[PDB]
Amino acid sequence: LELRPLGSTGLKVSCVGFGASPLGRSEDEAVASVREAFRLGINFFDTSPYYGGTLSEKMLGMALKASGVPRDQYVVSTKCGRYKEGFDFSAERVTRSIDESLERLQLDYVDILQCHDIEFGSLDQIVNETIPALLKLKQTGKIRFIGITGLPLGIFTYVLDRVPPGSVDVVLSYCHFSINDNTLEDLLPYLKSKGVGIISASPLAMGLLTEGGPPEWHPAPPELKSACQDAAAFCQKKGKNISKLAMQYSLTNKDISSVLVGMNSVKQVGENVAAAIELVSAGMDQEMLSEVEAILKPGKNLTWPSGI
Repeated sequence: LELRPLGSTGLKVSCVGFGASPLGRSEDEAVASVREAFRLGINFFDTSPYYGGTLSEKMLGMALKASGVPRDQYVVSTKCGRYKEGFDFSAERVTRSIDESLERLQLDYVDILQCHDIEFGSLDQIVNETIPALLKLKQTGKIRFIGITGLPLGIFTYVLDRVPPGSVDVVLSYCHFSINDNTLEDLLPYLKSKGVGIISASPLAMGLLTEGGPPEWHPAPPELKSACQDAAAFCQKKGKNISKLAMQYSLTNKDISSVLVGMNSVKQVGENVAAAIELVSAGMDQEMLSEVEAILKPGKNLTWPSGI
């Protein structure tokens, strides 16, 4: 499984990343799925205190501890500022938050601590308070690199234009590098000019690019939902899994160091790693990709509101 350099961190992360949110919804299952992740070459695990109301961090912590893998051979990301009780990006809260996370994860440090969904905060507080607090955490050694995450791509230019250079190491984007929406491409030259690492997520656009369709809470507009429904049904009659195609598409730009995918079974781990390996050894079904992109054209790059 291909490892890609993550910005200027000197880390190398697997192009498929283990999104641990589903581990917050048993323990044997969480242990088995993380073990198989390591077996197949995955070395990157992302979580948040928000996921499962802190249960994801606890389950990942236990599964990593049962793995027997040396801690410096993998990379752990968690987040601060977004909780089941809501949002709090204050210096006091994120300083307490890393100690809460480290206890649940049974770790001595996280490689990356990211501000979670900053479009729900004041971006000026993120710049002037939150990120300077994480820089002090970096001096304690409890974290090694600093990230920001959220949906609207403009949060990343807003923050990165205004911090002292080098303050932010990594960016976590989601829903903007899949067949339906690849606008994260626009941001890559900006982020590379700064040496900032790039991680993406939701390669299936939170279930739009699946045969079963999006969940009932999905915020996409009807035009995008209609296009994706038509694409999935096109694949279903051709005997093709639109989700495998979408996952492979998500992996075709090596400037994105890793695409995180939410996983909670050995099967899902194997399926996603097998998509990645197939992409590298056989290439991608170009005819299928072309047809699906034509069908998705009415929904291309449509997004939805997020934050305040």
